[PDB]
Amino acid sequence: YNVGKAEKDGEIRLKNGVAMSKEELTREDKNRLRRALKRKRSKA
Amino acid sequence: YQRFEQAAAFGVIASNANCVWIPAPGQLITSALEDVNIWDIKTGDLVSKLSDGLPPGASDARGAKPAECTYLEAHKDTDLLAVGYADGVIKVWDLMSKTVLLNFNGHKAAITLLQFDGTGTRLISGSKDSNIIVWDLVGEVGLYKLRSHKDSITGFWCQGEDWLISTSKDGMIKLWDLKTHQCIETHIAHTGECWGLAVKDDLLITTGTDSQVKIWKLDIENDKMGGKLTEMGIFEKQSKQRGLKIEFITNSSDKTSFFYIQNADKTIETFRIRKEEEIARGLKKREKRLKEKGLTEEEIAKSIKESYSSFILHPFQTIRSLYKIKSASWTTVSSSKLELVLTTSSNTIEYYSIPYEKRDPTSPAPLKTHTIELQGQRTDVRSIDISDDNKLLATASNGSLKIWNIKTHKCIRTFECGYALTCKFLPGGLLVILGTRNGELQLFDLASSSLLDTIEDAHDAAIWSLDLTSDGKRLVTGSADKTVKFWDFKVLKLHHDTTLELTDDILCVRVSPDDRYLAISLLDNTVKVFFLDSMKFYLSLYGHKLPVLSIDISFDSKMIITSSADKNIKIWGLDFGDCHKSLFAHQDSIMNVKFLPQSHNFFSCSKDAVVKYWDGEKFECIQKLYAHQSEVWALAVATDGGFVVSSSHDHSIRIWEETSLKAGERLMEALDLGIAEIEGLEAYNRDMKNAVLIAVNKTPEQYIMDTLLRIRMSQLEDALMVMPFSYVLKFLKFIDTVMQNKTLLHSHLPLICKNLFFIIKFNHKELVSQKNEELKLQINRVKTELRSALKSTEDDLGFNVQGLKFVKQQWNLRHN
Amino acid sequence: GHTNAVQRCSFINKQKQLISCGADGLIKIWDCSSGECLKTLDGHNNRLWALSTMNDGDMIVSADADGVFQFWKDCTEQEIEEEQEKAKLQVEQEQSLQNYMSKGDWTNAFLLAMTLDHPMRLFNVLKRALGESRSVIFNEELDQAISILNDEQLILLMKRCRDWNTNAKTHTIAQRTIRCILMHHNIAKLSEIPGMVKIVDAIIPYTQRHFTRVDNLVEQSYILDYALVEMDK
Repeated sequence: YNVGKAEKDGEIRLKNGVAMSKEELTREDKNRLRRALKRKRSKA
Repeated sequence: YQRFEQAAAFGVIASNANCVWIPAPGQLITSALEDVNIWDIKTGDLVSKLSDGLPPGASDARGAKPAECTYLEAHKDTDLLAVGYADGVIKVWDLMSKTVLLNFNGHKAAITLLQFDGTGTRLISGSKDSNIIVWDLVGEVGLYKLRSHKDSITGFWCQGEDWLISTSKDGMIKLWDLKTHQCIETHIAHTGECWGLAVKDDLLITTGTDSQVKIWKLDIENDKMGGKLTEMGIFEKQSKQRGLKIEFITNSSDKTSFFYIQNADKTIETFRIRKEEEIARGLKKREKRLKEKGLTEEEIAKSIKESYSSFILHPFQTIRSLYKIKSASWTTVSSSKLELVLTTSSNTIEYYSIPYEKRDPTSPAPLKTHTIELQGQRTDVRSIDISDDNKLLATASNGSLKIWNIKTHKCIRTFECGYALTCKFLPGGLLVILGTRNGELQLFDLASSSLLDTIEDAHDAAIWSLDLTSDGKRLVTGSADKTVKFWDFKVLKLHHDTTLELTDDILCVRVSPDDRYLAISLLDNTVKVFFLDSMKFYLSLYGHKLPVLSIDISFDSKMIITSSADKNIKIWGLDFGDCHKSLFAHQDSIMNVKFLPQSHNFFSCSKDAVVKYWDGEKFECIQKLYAHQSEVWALAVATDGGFVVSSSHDHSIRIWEETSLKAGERLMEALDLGIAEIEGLEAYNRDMKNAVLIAVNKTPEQYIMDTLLRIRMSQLEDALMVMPFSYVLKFLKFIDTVMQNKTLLHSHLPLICKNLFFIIKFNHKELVSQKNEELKLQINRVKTELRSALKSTEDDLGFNVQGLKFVKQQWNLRHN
Repeated sequence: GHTNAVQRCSFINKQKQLISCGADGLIKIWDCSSGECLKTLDGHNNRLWALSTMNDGDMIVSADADGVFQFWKDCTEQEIEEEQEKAKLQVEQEQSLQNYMSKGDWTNAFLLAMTLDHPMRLFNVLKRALGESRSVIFNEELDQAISILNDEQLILLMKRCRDWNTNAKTHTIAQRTIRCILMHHNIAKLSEIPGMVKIVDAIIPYTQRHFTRVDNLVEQSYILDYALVEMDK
């Protein structure tokens, strides 16, 4: 078994093993996560 | 070149902000775009005007439009005024000294609400960025930020230091604990936005988007984890539009309470809080009526709950104004009458008095006692002009023509007219002629202060343009009926002379200063030049993507400028009609372009609120003038060229006048600070029987622990080798103190194991040689708690792997 | 948008909408202003010749050629209220959850985090609840809270415990929660829960890895014992 994508559409699950529901995240946490994803897709 | 600077600004009575009333009907403080006006209601004259400084057009002046005032709050006792701007800046103003005392910058958007505390030492601000910040006036710092709301802060209530209730555009009502800086309660006030909030003792009223208005009781000391705010009942106001502001006022003599719900429409609805004895009297009566009707007691109880709101509240009276209302405020409460002051979106101040006796008012409608209207115009100015003497400025707007003194800035005369589109003085400065949208031509006399003549059938459509020859005897009028008509002035009345019928609608007509050319702009993106003497077609100018909106001809009749809705200024030569240059001047449609007299330099104004100064020979922009908040509709240049007057959509007439450590070393420093404190406390405690740590607010063990965590693991092993042996004994003492804190031990148990074993391994030889008995006890101790913590984790791991294995066995047995 | 001939068409909601029936048996509610199919009602298996509306379409009756009536009742107002009440409840739970964590009421905050499905908050509740116990598994109250969990909550909780276990920095919280579940539930019942076994498939290999580690750390800890005997000499 290996940690993959979040099964629910409202949650972010990282390969680190930490799950993050979008509801609980602050606006500041969501912004940096979005920018982090933007960096990941850019190099991809 | 010379610089143009804003000499004066006038024509605004109340901008898009609230109004603050101060007792002496007393004075009123209203916003005028970037400046604040103080009016005297009785006289209707401007008392003082607050301007920070830095007039637009100066070199030191900023390069963007100034921030407009959005909210005004004045602490009556301390004689301070707080002003919030559209950029999120709060400026505390000394009303007596008329100067800025403090400047706060903590909001990223426009300020929606300001509120002094009762004592006047702390200021609370809410902004469109959804943050509430509490400022310390004495300390000139932001104490803390309240960041739960997800939209603009519409309203909030804080009458005590302990608690704060806040409303936002996301539809939530939130109770704050000012001592913990946290939100305790959250309820959905309305299905959409929530716009109003007023609190009186336990009673609390909020308004949503629709006509529904909710009632809540505020039991602050409930302390159940819920129910500090409980909804009681819903009452529907007459106005279906959103309710913006709610305000309570109490009559000291009779203890009666009144409030209004300022609507987005032209209505203010006032209400009355029934006294308890009235509620008890009514409750008994309505019970009798329902009981007589044969209803059951349970039904009667439910009905009372359904009609609960009606018991406390009584619709008192509704104020109707001719214009949409921007803000309102209670002025005076008395047994005889109740008074309100409001500002409209159409640039005026209105004062209303409500005489009443007992439950109901005496008069069917409120009494409009005072109004401030003379120094402004209700609708935006569509055209302006300057008299040949450069003393009178005529500003034509929809429904009124007003005339000003450029020196005193005071309107001299007002004339009622139609939807005026173009105005121009006749020579001598004693007459004005208007072109209305209805096709009417109106002529006015200043000395008579009345209209001389009206031509109802001057044109079949809007008279978009109108111009005069240099002699002043001939008038050229262009209209949307696709005709140019020439008129003569004979002793004064206007006589039709000729008609020139063109192929499309006419937007601008200009006559050359030498009276030789006549330039006409058409809706087909072309400008046609005629010979005025013979009316023979001469040239046609092509090159504009969109229709030409303004035309002007140089003083020597060589160049002609055309500005269009395609954002381009094109300079042409009248000799052959060739385009000398096309300038991408503005970011929106360019409405007016004028030559400076006796020079080829010209001005340009556009819908993007910018007035630009250009060089007609070098084709370069000399100066950008950022003063208007919205579209600039009209522009005018003095005959001398000394000043330029511009009027905008914001009701303002502005006059421009010509003037490091590495890993291991950080650990060594951390050990010195932490263990110096630990040893100091140990020595202090034995006898009884720092700045860095206090700033970070961490116990010495945690301060060292955090330093260990930050060290990257690839650097960690090499960082520990650099440490001397003297710091190793310090390290062992730190591990010993950590062992007492079981919470800290297990949180970072693997890390302490890796570090502790590496230290012992690297310098085992020196450790054993030391004959310190105290060190022996530490290692004996550090061993025991280290084993127990490790074994506890291993015991859980060993237990689970066997249990989970057993679960597999039973599922396999039952399913195979 | 109709797959077959349209047999009936009537206006509902005054000018706003239009409802139509077709031989395909499908009743489509359209928006007159935008001309888009807002909803499709499929309760018939044959052509619809008759369609009657009452109270501006608040009640609609359609008769199949087979002889089946469908008495449609408008329920937009009813559905929005259910959403509003659901939304109102969710806002209360969020605020109550935050208050419990700040107060440190981990036993109550645990229940809310499970219902709201907030993993980070659930991890913090369990992590810091464990920290206090350091100073049976978690607490007498919180163990009871875990015990009363139903099958759906257990599967969700074990999924989190599975993911936390993979990371060596967070496995400790996972092991104790699993230990609490095994110690406060019928093991027979846990097996029957569908999908529980596949979740338990993933936990065991990582648990063995964590067990091989830590055990080595116990071996390394005996360097201290060798230090003490040398000092005794």
